[PDB]
Amino acid sequence: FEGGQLPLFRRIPKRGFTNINRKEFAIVNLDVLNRFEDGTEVTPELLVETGIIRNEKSGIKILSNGNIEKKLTVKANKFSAAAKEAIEAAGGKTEVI
Amino acid sequence: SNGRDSESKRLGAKRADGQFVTGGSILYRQRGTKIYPGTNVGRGGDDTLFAKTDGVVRFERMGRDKKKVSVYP
Amino acid sequence: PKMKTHRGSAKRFKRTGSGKLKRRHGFTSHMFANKSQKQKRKLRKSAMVSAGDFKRIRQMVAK
RNA sequence: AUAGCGUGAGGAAGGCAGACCCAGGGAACUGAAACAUCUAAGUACCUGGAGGAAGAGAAAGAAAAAUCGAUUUCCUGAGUA
RNA sequence: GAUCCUGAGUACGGCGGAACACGUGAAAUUCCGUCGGAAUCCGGGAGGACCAUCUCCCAAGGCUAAAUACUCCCUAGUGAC
RNA sequence: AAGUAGUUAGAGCCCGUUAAUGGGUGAUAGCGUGCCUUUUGUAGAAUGAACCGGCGAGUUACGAUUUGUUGCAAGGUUAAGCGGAAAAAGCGGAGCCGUAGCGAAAGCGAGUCUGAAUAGGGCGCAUAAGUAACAGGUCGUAGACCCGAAACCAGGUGAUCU
RNA sequence: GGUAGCGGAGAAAUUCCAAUCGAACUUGGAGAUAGCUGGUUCUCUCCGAAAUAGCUUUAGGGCUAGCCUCGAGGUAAAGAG
RNA sequence: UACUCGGGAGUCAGACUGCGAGUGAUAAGAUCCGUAGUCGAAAGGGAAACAGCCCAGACCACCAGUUAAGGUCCCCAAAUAU
RNA sequence: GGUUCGUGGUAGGAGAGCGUUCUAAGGGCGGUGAAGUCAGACCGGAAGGACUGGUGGAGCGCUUAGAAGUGAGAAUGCCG
RNA sequence: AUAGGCCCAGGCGACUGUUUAGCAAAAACACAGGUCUCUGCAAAACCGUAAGGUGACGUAUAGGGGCUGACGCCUGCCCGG
RNA sequence: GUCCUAAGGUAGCGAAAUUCCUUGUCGGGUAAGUUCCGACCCGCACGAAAGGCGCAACGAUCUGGGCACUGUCUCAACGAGAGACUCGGUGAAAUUAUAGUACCUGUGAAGAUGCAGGUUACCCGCGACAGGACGGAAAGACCCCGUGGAGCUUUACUGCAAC
RNA sequence: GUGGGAUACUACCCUGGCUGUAUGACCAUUCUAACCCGCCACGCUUAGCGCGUGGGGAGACAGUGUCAGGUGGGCAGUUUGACUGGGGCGGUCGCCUCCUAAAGAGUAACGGAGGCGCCCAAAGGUUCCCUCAGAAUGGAUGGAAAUCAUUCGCAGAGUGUAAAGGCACAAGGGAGCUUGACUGCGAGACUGACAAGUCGAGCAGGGACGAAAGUCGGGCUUAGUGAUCCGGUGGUUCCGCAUG
Ligand SMILES: [K+]
Ligand SMILES: [K+]
Ligand SMILES: [K+]
Ligand SMILES: [K+]
Ligand SMILES: [K+]
Ligand SMILES: [K+]
Ligand SMILES: [K+]
Ligand SMILES: [K+]
Ligand SMILES: [Mg+2]
Ligand SMILES: [Mg+2]
Ligand SMILES: [Mg+2]
Ligand SMILES: [Mg+2]
Ligand SMILES: [Mg+2]
Ligand SMILES: [Mg+2]
Ligand SMILES: [Mg+2]
Ligand SMILES: [Mg+2]
Ligand SMILES: [Mg+2]
Ligand SMILES: [Mg+2]
Ligand SMILES: [Mg+2]
Ligand SMILES: [Mg+2]
Ligand SMILES: [Mg+2]
Ligand SMILES: [Mg+2]
Ligand SMILES: [Mg+2]
Ligand SMILES: [Mg+2]
Ligand SMILES: [Mg+2]
Ligand SMILES: [Mg+2]
Ligand SMILES: [Mg+2]
Ligand SMILES: [Mg+2]
Ligand SMILES: [Mg+2]
Ligand SMILES: [Mg+2]
Ligand SMILES: [Mg+2]
Ligand SMILES: [Mg+2]
Ligand SMILES: [Mg+2]
Ligand SMILES: [Mg+2]
Ligand SMILES: [Mg+2]
Ligand SMILES: [Mg+2]
Ligand SMILES: [Mg+2]
Ligand SMILES: [Mg+2]
Ligand SMILES: [Mg+2]
Ligand SMILES: [Mg+2]
Ligand SMILES: [Mg+2]
Ligand SMILES: [Mg+2]
Ligand SMILES: [Mg+2]
Ligand SMILES: [Mg+2]
Ligand SMILES: [Mg+2]
Ligand SMILES: [Mg+2]
Ligand SMILES: [Mg+2]
Ligand SMILES: [Mg+2]
Ligand SMILES: [Mg+2]
Ligand SMILES: [Mg+2]
Ligand SMILES: [Mg+2]
Repeated sequence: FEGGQLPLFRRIPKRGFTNINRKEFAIVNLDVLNRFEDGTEVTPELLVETGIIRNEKSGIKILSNGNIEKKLTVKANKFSAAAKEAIEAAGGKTEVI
Repeated sequence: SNGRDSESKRLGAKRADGQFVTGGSILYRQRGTKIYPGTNVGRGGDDTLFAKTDGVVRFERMGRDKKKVSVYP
Repeated sequence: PKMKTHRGSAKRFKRTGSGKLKRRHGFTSHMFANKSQKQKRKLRKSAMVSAGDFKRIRQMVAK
């Protein structure tokens, strides 16, 4: 309240809409994936069992924030281009679930 | 009958001679060219004198009845 | 009980990663003939809620 | 012939615990820094029915590339949509 | 599985109102009043206007404990009352 | 002999203490217009209180935010509930917060949106500490600090007065 | 004995309806609401304002800023004379 | 000292005096701005008494001293001073 | 423990404490006299705390923590 | 002891009566009288959701409402709103 | 004669329960008459059922004058009784910050018992008066304010019954 | 031949008019069996209620329900501004310009003066060119003053419009070419409670003028304007409540 002066929110406009089929994905980085011995297989179930993840919100997504040092096969719902590149460059491989 | 005025426009100078000034800074607000634009200085649509490069303000005389302002690094 | 969120504020603000609040400019409905294009290309952008106003409204849109 | 009248066999009537619930009917003060939509509120109050609980309830359902299997109550979802 | 049955003046629709968080709003769903007014198994409903497809389900009939709410009361007891 | 009534100086008189540069009284001398409230400003000829005694006003629940403390730490924590002494553990990880942001959204992602742009700029990251609980401060919903309207509405009682 | 308050009765005055009448009394919603006045209880220590701008169906109210306090910060030490 | 961030406020009736201007009547303890001061929120000494003027800022005690404004015949401390 | 600068203050901010009721624990006094009350010339920088004596005639302090119906001189306050 | 002061003139209201219990007794109300108007009887008008009633156990020489306010002489023009 | 009108006020009455100017003017009444009676008519702004004009009787009506009567008065005096006053009994109240509660002049929140400076003043009461204590009572009823309220009105707004 | 078109007659049409049929609305009159009767006779029944039975009367009207329009202070809930040398009247309320305003900025009053709520398709952009007012004379209509020649003339003019500032090395006047009165933005500054307002070099795109330099994101500058909410229009590699 501002004394009958028009409030800030009433002097500016509404914006947008909430989508109903919105998909938000659990965000995994590369730094975590150094925890595993090379040549093994990473999965959603494994990442939950290890407590890295609790909520598979609408899926998993692996982002290239950081670095890996280790060869790995990874499988998830969506990857970023850069993280795919880094995984391959370490000799890893990628599957899309 | 009477009793209305307008909001004052904060004219005059805004940086001093000897004062370093970053580019784009406003140096003298005015109506008309009460101060002409000089070196490294422009004049806006509303006659404001602003600096164009980083430098040091200097007020300088033109011929007798006129003045300018310049910016020298 | 729990605090009710101010919904007219929720529909027009937005948070950042610093916890600040983003808004849209507000002379942008119906009189654009009387507004220079320099003015409009800026009003179509966003803005940050100021500190004085944030100090007032933060507890309405804490969530 | 029915109405009506009479007799007999059953049954009810009324009360409360200023509580809890189901329905019928249903305000305004107040708030919105006036105010009329709106709110307060289906609240207070009236009335009727009850029962130890009532109401609801065994999908003409909830959902979605996967299915679950009657209702109710609690935590969350969420002060979200 | 020849045949037959499967809740009709309802189900829906129009008008007017109400309840659903949802103020007629694009307004699904449920209910009331009044007008109209279905198919009924190659049938009918719902999936938030609506259409098709898909999926799930059989209304307009009824019963149903437990978990929930309360305490005029009884017994034994408690209180950084 | 006037004097917000005491105070400071102080004789004289009278007592003798939690014994200490003590007590009670006070001729006389100096100075000095109560308390509270509200006020620019009140001794106030502004308000309130006769006096005395008792009672009598920022509190609790839930939520937000911040500070401090403690525990664990890119993790932290469980709610209902089972269990049980109206306990304590154990169980319970469903969910909540944070760890990634940007965008109306699709979506992309240490980038993203705008935009024709690889440009610049906004927000972010770079520039990494949160979380649970306690306590303090404050805010919100609730009577919310205490007292106080004239009035409004609903159910009833009343024509023994008039 | 009858007429009872969204009412009744009035040779009519706003007259009367139990010492109450421009709308009785009582009880409840109800701790109505009150930007209004009044009041708000123990001690010391440190710091210490304002009575301004702007907007306000606003003017004895409020909101932001200016002014106070507490804490933590950061240095190409920026303050003051 | 300043600035920045954050927690917490209160304030939005101001008064006189001197200086500069308005309105006013070159009146007002008027009114309205600007400026500086005091009061507010400031006791104390002086203006008889006196918010707002002059001097001047009280932590406490002391039967110590020097000073300001203002004063030195008596009330009344200090010169019946040159 | 020292040196320097300071130590008037309303609204108001910040801090440290006094005291009351109750609780837990520890440890105590109290019929050879508790709380309470009355009087005193004691103590502490303050809120406040002891001691002595009288009256009373059965419960109460201290310490460290904790929790609050926490401290009145005014409300044309309420009751007596 | 108890037991009318009278007269002249004037305004207002004809009168007797009623009225603000508890400041106004009046020139205010009512009044008889005039006038308009409505009403065919399950009258109109009124009370009440409706039933049911008053009206009225009446019937246009009656009933309701409005205005005027005894009596005398009179009551004029305007139907644009 | 002319404009406007829907049509322009008829009778009767008239400084009026209506007349501002206005104590209008003239007359009467009075020593003297803003009141009174009667007439006039520039009716600010009478007027015909918001009835006009008039009128016997009526009236705790209003108004002016007169006769009588009188302590209404000039201008007060006496008396009686009830309080008041003293004695005895009984025994409240409003009010109240504490009070050893003077006057003048001044200062002061601009009107002082209480401040200053001067002037008066022995202590305690009783009966009487009421200048002050901005005396008591009653949170001013005037005034203003409150985005307060009630009651009433209407061609304010939105509605509701009823037709 | 006329004419847009030819005439005879034939058929299919169209435009109306009348008869006849068949359908289908509105309105009126009648009937009666719904409904109604505060009419009679009888019965329940010692009943002026009610109901039933039989007549008589109205009769598809009335009444009742649902929907709809109108009238509607009969009743109701509410509204009915602020500043202000008390309130009120009068005036004012937003924006620009001067003075006040005390030589930075800012700075009040029911303080003194005026303007605005537009206009311009050239009154913009560029490139090029030049320069005003007024006076002195000389001159035919023609004059105090039209137009012309010479001289003087820093502006005594003009600057779309109020005023202030500024402008003659144009920002004043003509001409040509044009549409930068563009799109994306914008380091940085001004101002500033917030909202907003103001200036902005420069980067990119694609252009205008000009040989070029370079200027051009409206006008010499400063006013010419109004939030959200709600609607409308156009556009869109956005969403689209199981999928399309
Ligand atoms: K049941
Ligand atoms: K609906
Ligand atoms: K289904
Ligand atoms: K960027
Ligand atoms: K009573
Ligand atoms: K004792
Ligand atoms: K006359
Ligand atoms: K007196
Ligand atoms: Mg407003
Ligand atoms: Mg411009
Ligand atoms: Mg309100
Ligand atoms: Mg359906
Ligand atoms: Mg409907
Ligand atoms: Mg609803
Ligand atoms: Mg229907
Ligand atoms: Mg669907
Ligand atoms: Mg006094
Ligand atoms: Mg008093
Ligand atoms: Mg007391
Ligand atoms: Mg009764
Ligand atoms: Mg009246
Ligand atoms: Mg309530
Ligand atoms: Mg109350
Ligand atoms: Mg200090
Ligand atoms: Mg003054
Ligand atoms: Mg001054
Ligand atoms: Mg004050
Ligand atoms: Mg002083
Ligand atoms: Mg003195
Ligand atoms: Mg004082
Ligand atoms: Mg000091
Ligand atoms: Mg000395
Ligand atoms: Mg001496
Ligand atoms: Mg201090
Ligand atoms: Mg208490
Ligand atoms: Mg009479
Ligand atoms: Mg009376
Ligand atoms: Mg009387
Ligand atoms: Mg009559
Ligand atoms: Mg009837
Ligand atoms: Mg009459
Ligand atoms: Mg008289
Ligand atoms: Mg007539
Ligand atoms: Mg009489
Ligand atoms: Mg006496
Ligand atoms: Mg008062
Ligand atoms: Mg009304
Ligand atoms: Mg209301
Ligand atoms: Mg006002
Ligand atoms: Mg200046
Ligand atoms: Mg779909």
